[PDB]
Amino acid sequence: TGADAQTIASTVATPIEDAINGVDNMIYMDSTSSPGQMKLTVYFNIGTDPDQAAIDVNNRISAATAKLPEAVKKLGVTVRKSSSTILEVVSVYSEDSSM
Amino acid sequence: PDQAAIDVNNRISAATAKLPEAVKKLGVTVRKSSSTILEVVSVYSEDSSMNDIDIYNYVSLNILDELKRIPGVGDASAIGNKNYSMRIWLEPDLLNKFGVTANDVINAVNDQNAQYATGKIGEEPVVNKSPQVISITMQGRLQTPQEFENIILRVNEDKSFLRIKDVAKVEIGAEQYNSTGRLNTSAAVPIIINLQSGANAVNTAKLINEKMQELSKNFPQGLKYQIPYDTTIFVKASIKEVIKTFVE
Amino acid sequence: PDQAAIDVNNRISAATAKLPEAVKKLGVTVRKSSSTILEVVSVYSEDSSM
Amino acid sequence: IGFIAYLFKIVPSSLVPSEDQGVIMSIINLPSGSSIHRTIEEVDTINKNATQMKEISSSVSLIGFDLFTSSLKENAAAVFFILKDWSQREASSDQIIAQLFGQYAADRNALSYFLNLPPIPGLSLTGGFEMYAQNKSGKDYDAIQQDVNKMLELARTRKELANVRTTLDTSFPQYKLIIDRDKMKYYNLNMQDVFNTISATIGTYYVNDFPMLGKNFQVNIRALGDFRNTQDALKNIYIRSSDNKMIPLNSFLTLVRSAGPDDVKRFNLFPAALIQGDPAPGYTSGQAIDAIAEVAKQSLGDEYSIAWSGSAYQEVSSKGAGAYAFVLGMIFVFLILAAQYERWLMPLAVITAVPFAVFGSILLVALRGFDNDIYFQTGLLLLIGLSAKNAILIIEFAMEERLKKGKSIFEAAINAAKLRFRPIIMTSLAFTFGVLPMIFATGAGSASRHSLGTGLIGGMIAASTLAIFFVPLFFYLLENFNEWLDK
Amino acid sequence: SATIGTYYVNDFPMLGKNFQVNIRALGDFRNTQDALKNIYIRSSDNKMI
Amino acid sequence: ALALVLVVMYLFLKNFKSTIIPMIAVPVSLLGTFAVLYVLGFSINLLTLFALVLAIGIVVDDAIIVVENIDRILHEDSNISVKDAAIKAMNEVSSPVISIVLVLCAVFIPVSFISGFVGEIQRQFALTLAISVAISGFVALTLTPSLS
Ligand SMILES: CC1(C)S[C@H]([C@H](NC(=O)[C@H](N)c2ccccc2)C(=O)O)N[C@H]1C(=O)O
Repeated sequence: TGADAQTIASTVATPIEDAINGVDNMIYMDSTSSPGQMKLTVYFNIGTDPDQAAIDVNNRISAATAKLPEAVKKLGVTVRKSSSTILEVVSVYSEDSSM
Repeated sequence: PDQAAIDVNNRISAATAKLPEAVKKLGVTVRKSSSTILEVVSVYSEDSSMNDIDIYNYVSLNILDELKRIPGVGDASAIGNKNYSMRIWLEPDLLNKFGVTANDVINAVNDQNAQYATGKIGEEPVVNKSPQVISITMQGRLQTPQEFENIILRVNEDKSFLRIKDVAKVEIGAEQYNSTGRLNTSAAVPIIINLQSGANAVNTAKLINEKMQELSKNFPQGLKYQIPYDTTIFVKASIKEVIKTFVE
Repeated sequence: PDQAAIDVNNRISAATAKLPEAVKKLGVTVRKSSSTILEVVSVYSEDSSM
Repeated sequence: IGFIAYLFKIVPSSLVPSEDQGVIMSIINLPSGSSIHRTIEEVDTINKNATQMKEISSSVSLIGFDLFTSSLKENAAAVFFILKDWSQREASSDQIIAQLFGQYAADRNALSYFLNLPPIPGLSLTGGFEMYAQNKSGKDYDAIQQDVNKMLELARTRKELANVRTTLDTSFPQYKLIIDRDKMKYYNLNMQDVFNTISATIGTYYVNDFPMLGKNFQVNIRALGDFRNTQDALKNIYIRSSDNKMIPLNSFLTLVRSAGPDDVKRFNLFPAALIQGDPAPGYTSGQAIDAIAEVAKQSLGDEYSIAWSGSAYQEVSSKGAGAYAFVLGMIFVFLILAAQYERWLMPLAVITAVPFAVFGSILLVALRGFDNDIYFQTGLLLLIGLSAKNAILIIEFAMEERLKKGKSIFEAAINAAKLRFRPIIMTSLAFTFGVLPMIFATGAGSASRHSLGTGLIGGMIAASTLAIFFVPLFFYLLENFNEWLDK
Repeated sequence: SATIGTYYVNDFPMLGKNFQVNIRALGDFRNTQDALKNIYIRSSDNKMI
Repeated sequence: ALALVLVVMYLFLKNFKSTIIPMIAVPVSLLGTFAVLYVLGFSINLLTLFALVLAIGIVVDDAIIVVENIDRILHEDSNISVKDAAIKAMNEVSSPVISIVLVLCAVFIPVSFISGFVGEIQRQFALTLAISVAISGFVALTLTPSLS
């Protein structure tokens, strides 16, 4: 939090991106840095089992957590499978101004 | 081969906390590698226009990353370990004169060569709204040796700033000067590839050759890759011998 | 049990934030477990010196 | 057959038909750096006008989130305008989109793009390449985009490339903090400490977690926004010296107006910019990929490098597998009908029956104006096979007449065709009429229904109207040739 | 560890990557057994030992 | 389509009892397709559903070709009984039908080998069609003549 994309790309994205490199069945990696947030989506060869891809990425990342700045470590790194799609969107709304 | 890695990794994570801090900062790596050399690729400057420190760096950044990605490569490592590092060569006779310990240099560099967090201007919640949200950016990591030299250890009260330049010499050298590599008689960087467990050597060997051909097209003038030691060569050769025997 | 373990570890990893910091620092451990006790071995000093 | 290839060339090749999903996504981006309050006002103006239109029943909005470049940008905001049921609204999504575009066509505070939701999620309808220009020399992102805008100008000259665009934007306002390290040190201040003060006052500092409702929640410290809004915010912030002296931040720190990239992108472990492009309507997707690669290598420096993502990646890394498989499939079909007829030459007659079906399908789509979509291709698989089935039967029955009943080569080709007349008519009649509702289908999935349907109807009609007369002619020729060989 | 050995303090930006900073002494000063005598540490009472 | 087939079965074959045979056969030839689609990783999605519409075609054609040819032979000879007629016609068409199922599947499997996102889309359609031709053809071989 509170870091510019250039800082987050050099300080956070670069260490993580390097560790995940070489993970099996990985075709390419893409990372975008925005102030305060780093999003890095690994892309894997078609037919790779998601559960196996996720666990590998997680392994490699937990080795490079320590290199990361402390503020980032305090909040930690989230690894998820993004293969999912949106079934539906449910918007809870305050019709009134009471919430 | 893959579940073993997961199991080894899962069990190591609890141990990783217990490990010494320096070890954990450098990281601990669990890779499914046999540790038996599939092949050694030698990238060398024929022109001699590139010094060994530079050649190593080119093959780390441009070639090694690509070879690690290739399917069937557990790990590809160049032997020299001469990756760039800013090296601050302390001289203990100048440190002793200016009354500075090594530790005061270590503390100074950590504090003055880091990038920290600076927030945005105009962000909400603000009562008096502003037209724009502007983000403060900072550069706190020095990129040059002349900048590293100017890190300030102490203010000498004449407002003279004792700096690294005074107690030490800074240069961009290499992280480890321990090992080198040679091809024939000349110097080269050796990239040793270990096969991932459970993968075909012949297929991986052919893939590494084809990636290297593609990479070679972009090589800076004066760079040749040779792969002198390849294990699969014998295997493929014996396949050809038995094919000839079949015809005969 | 091996694939079940992967799916638990992956789900925990996704919920990094929900966890409090102190648990993160120590780490969370996901390991296959079995409650069956095949046997209990008891080692004793006949001498009782130990 | 020549006409088939003329028709195949004139019909546009499009991946999947654009379809009304009922939602009219709207991306609104204000100028770079715009505060959320400006963006919210704009969203509000956009949505009350939309309320006026009957078709748009409700509207969901996501202020501060840029849909295109997933990220939280205050200037950006997306307003999805939910439409009414297909059966309740006469106007199509496209018509409503035009009305929205027309009202906002005038220059205003924001720029709005109105689009229908992607037909198939996770897939670009375009044949566009995504190319990442990785920088191996360490040049700064601002320098990177001046290099890439040059790539862009060369790209727009080339014919194959169309709509070439880049994601990188260095336009966003930024403040550069200049640190006088001479003063900071002299003031006996440590650099980490002077940034902890900035992180607490100007930005948000998360010290520790507090318990609430059974779930730990963050404790954060930031200053009243009245103080943060102005550039001289720095002057009210103070840091203690090691000599216990309050020293204002503005002394050793200066904020300078600057422009820089809000979103920094690194691809494959290298700093990168993303170039998206579309193929030229005439040119193929593969040709476009090759063209941009050439442009990139000359315009960009040797220090740059080019990598591919998504569809482009697969095309570059393609083993030509489909081609080998198709050749094998044909050879297998050849042989399996050779076995049935016990003649090497005879299965050629069956393979000749196939282009009549394919001709009906591509003719009708051309008249309709429908493109060569995936639906059309899948239609073909059925058409081909149905045509083949009919042909296999006509040929087999003909063989029987020639052999078992000793009929003449000419008489056999008349008898077989007439025996097989009725089954072909019956099946075609039932199926064509059965899939005729597709042509007239309205509602969700309508474009897809129409596309599959138009090809099917045309092919089925052709196979029953034309193929049946022709297949005996092929058989007649082959049987005559076999007899000639016997002589 | 910073005069006989190399101490990795932090990372410095070069070529779009992060490279280590290592503080080690000049070679001649770590070349002998009595290397230890050249090196000096300050105490709590600010006197070099 | 099922009703339209009945209309063609009724007008062309001039029998009302002949309509029952498609009615029993076509659902069986689609339920079978579903069962295989379950065994294989295939799910019901928009693209498979579109394929099912195409599949209707293969199934209807197979029933129509068999019934009609039996009726044709049953009308060619007054002396021939329905069961003899069925055997005759089946002997005539059994070999083509097996060849039809092999040829057709040879047409569809290469579509599955197409690489890229468009081949994944195309394979969902193709494989479903190939399943349909096989299940339909087995039914045409066994169930349809018996009902006839
Ligand atoms: C970023 C997206 C992946 S989300 C958007 C679209 N989203 C939806 O259709 C959501 N179900 C939705 C969001 C807001 C309002 C109504 C629907 C989709 O996923 O295709 N299209 C994409 C896009 O806009 O680039």
